[PDB]
Amino acid sequence: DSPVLQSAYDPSGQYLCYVTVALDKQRVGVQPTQRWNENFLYLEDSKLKVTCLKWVNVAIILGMNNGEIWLYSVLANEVTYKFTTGNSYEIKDIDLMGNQLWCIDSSDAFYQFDLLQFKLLQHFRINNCVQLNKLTIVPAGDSVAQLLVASHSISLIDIEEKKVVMTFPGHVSPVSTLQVITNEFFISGAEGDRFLNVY
Amino acid sequence: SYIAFADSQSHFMLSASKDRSLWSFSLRKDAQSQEMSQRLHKKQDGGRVGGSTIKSKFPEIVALAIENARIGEWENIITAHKDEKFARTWDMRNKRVGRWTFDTTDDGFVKSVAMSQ
Amino acid sequence: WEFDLNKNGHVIRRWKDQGGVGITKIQVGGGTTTTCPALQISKIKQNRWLAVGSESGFVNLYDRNNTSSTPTPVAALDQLTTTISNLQFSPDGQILCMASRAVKDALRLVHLPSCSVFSNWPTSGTPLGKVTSVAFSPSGGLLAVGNEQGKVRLWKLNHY
Amino acid sequence: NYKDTLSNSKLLPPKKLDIVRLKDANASHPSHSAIQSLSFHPSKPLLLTGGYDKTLRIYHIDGKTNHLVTSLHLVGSPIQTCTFYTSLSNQNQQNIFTAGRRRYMHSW
Amino acid sequence: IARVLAAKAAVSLRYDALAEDRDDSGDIGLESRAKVENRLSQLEGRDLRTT
Amino acid sequence: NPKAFPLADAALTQQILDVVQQAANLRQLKKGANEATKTLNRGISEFIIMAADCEPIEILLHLPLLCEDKNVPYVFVPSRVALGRACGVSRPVIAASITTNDASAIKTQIYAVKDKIETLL
Amino acid sequence: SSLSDQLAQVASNNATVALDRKRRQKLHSASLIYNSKTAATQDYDFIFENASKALEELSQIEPKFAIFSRTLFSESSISLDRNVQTKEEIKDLDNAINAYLLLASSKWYLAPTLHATEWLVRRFQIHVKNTEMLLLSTLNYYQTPVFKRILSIIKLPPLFNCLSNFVRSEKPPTALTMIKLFNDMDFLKLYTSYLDQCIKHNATYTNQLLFTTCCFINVVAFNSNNDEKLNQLVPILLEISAKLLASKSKDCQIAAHTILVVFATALPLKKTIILAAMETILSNLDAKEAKHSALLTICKLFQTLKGQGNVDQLPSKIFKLFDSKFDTVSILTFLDKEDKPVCDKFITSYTRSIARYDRSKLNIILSLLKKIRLERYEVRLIITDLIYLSEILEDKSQLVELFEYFISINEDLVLKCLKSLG
Amino acid sequence: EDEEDIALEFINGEKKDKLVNMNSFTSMFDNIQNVQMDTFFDRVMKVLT
RNA sequence: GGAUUUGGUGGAUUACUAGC
Repeated sequence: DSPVLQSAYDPSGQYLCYVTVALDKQRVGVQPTQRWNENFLYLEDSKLKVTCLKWVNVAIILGMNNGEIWLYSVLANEVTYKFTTGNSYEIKDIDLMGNQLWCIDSSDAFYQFDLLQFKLLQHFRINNCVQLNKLTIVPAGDSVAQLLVASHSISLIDIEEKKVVMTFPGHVSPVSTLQVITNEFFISGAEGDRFLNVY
Repeated sequence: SYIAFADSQSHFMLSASKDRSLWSFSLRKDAQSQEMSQRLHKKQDGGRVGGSTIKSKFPEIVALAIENARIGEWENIITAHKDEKFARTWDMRNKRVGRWTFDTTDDGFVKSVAMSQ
Repeated sequence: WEFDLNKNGHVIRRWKDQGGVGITKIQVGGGTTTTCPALQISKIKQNRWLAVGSESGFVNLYDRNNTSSTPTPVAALDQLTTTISNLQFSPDGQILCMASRAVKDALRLVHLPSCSVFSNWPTSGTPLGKVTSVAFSPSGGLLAVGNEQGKVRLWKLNHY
Repeated sequence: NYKDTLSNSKLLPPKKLDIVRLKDANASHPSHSAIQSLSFHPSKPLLLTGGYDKTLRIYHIDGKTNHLVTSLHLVGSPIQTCTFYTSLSNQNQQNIFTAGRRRYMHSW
Repeated sequence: IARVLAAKAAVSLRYDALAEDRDDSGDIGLESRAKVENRLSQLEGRDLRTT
Repeated sequence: NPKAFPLADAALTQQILDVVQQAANLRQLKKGANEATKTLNRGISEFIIMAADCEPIEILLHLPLLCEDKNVPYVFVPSRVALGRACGVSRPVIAASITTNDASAIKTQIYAVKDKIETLL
Repeated sequence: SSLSDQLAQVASNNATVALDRKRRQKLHSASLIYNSKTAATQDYDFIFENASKALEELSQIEPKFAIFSRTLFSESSISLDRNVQTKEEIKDLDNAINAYLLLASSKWYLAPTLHATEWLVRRFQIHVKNTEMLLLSTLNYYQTPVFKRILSIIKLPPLFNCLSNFVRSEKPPTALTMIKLFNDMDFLKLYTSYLDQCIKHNATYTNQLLFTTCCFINVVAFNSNNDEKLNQLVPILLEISAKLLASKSKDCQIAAHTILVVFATALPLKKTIILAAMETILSNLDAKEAKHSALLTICKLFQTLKGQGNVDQLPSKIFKLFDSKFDTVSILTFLDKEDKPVCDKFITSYTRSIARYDRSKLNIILSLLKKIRLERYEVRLIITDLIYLSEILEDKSQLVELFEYFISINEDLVLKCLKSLG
Repeated sequence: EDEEDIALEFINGEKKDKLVNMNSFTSMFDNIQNVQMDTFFDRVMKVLT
């Protein structure tokens, strides 16, 4: 294993944000990849843990086990605002386009958020999705008309029609990465697997 | 996660799942199906076993091997566990964990388990 | 002996450990100390506890908040039968750990202020060996114990 | 349930102790002598070990990996005791003091 | 109780015999009598036979 | 504690316990008043030690009276708990005794201490 | 099951059928006055003659016994056999026997009861049929010479198996085995009904209660180490006290008070249970002696509290009840006595309770604080609320004086509270 | 200042109490008879204290 | 926390088509 629990480059690739455990408390730090920062956000609760980390174009969205989402400004070294869903289930994945923000809970519940308005727009659950370890929203135009979900297999869902569109045969193990390389071509990877499927 | 045929006949099956469980399932009659126990035998040396006081179920079985040439005389089974450096034994007749634990001795995870006839 | 280092180390108080003989170590707890150093002046706090080790294994506890030439000990712990080699209090001063390097697993945790030794832990199977060093995290309730075999074993107190 | 949730209470139970073992600090880099002294950093998540191996081994205790930050061997300087130090006024100042059965002491 | 009583008897006696200013009250005997009665009560309370 | 007499000063109380703890290590030490009383009956006791803080003190005040009769040195120490821990036991002790053993490895010290005790007497 | 096992069940069912001479010798031989040989020599009427006189002496001591002369100790009861009756008739007979044992519970020391009960044993065979009822009445007499005789002539039920050793034994049942019988969960359920019947009937007496509370307490001590079984002792044993507190007899109320205190120290419990506990404690609190015992208890129940709100104010209804049953002058007298127990957090909850609800009572708070040293947090929180009062309430000579008292003692902490609040 | 200072202050303020063991109320059976129950409760408190 | 012994019950010890 590695000390770094989770890490993520910024879209420009010039800064890397990483989380590590100090004693029993997780600390979040950012470093300049291109070239030291001694400042880390310290999670005051041992129970609290980061499940998801996402850069924003200049805050990083951190989903916790607690069931709430954290918008963190690196310079102020403080969390600007706290997105909290009604439930307490841990957030499993997070994705963004501009103001749009979509997250998933251990209850398999979808939620839509607006960064500008600071509001929960909608929440719903689609049948035939027992587990959901990955959320990815397809880059179509400037609006989110479809979303890709995978737990062990992969499923495509429509937001307005709120039902699945197409299902792919995924890996035996849980899906770990679900990036969309191009249009009609997205890569999939799973925990403890040597193989990546292009679908 | 894994399945195996216990005997030359179709009487008893060996099954493992992600719930950290190994079961004996009988096609012939459901009532015959039973779950093997994970109560550990007392070691021969006489020292205390090293493990958590809270009883926890053994990790998932990636691989399993069966033989019946020597059923009833000692352990006839090997299983491999995820992210784990030794192999545990089972006795189909006793339906209980064996008294032998088998290590790779090279700081590597177990990936393959096999039996001589 | 009590010396005031801010007044040229002049003796300010003298008293004897009741039943004291073959004393080995002394420690204070409940405030700032080497194990629980402060980060600023305002954080400075006084220790409310004091333990006195001995070769016999007796550990006499004294309530510092409550002065006499002869103070009575609140409790006289005697679970360990060997010389006390490590005496240390939790950063909050709620727990006292007494250890001896003479015999194996000679480690005991004492609840304060009850002065009652915990029973569930340590156990026969708890690996401690020749205990020779003990450390408490300033925060997080982590415990490190070193042995003559060079192994430092770590534990976490779920209360903290 | 007639038992109070101990999570809310900051006073630990008198007789029952809730403790869990974690990975050993010295597993990453074993020590060839006993552990004479141990010390936790006032702020940082670091552990120091010293002994008659004459080596000052420092470990980053995370509880899961506990990798070794750095090591310092002091030839002819047995380590009977070692400790961290931070100036109470200057938080930036950090120093390490180690000593043994010698008429000298080392500061780092 | 014979062993225990004899031990307390010596304690009471050495007070009776040698005390320079003994009060004729028997207080040391009374408190000693209390201890042995407590010793008897717990001792007789024990039952060898399994219940 | 006027009855306890002579009572060793602070200085002497170190050495008396120092011989006691070693004599315990060599199984040369008898602890308890009656056992000390028993030793005096045989005249095998080099000298007797007593705790002045015992209450009621009279229970040990019979030991001196034998020692004068048998010409045995005796002394009082202030603290009983110190005596008991010095003896090497988990209980307070009021009285202790040392055998006459000229072959003991701690021999010279025992003669040394009583030379002060007789001097203190 | 083997034929013998089913056959054995038949034997137990027809134990009192009085089948032949050999059985009838055993049934009649059982006695509480006379030995076996003489007992077999006697007839029913001679037994009835003595019992009838025995009841009359009891009637003089206590009138309620005279009722049983009409139903159990009647002349025509001699011809009444239980084996011939139907179930509807038996329960009515049983119920009458149940009541008689309750009244006889407190007069076992008196000789006439032992003679009067002989008729019940000989005529209706209470010892074999109403075996449990008889023992539950005579448990506190375990060391008495009567009790050992009970064991000899009777077959222990399953729950009383601990006493099997001492049946027909020279030594009486020892103190320890009483605890062992009580440790069993089922027996407490059985006795729970028995004490429940006495409370309804006002038949309880001091020897029972003091024997119960003192056995019930010992169950806690034996079972202190293991938390889970203590948790099982809460749904039953606390229910006992609530019933005892409901009894108008002061004897029962204090008996409950001894029970509550030991549980809390043994097992920390919710403030909600504690707040409910005092409220029931205070609901039926009339006697002076219980009033003294209750106030000690109420402090202890808070002494065990070690959670947020440990010193928070009592609720409004809770505050009103306490002052009505304990005037302020009463607690001042409570605070005056030097041997007072620790009540720092109870008083702290009280001072805040006064602070929130009563404007007149502030000047007593000053006296209350002087009498008892409050711990520095209890001081801090009291300082904290009093700061709000100044902002909200009009400034008063007492109110500033309460500040001035805090000015005199620990000046720095007063500024700290002011610094944090204003 | 900080809240955790207040918390640690609360911790240090708390003081010891005499815990109840198995053999604390066993002698109660000994003096069990012809005793006023108020005295019984007072003596139970004594043992508790 | 470890070890020894033991009581009881549950499922099989015959190939799974409903009860009375």
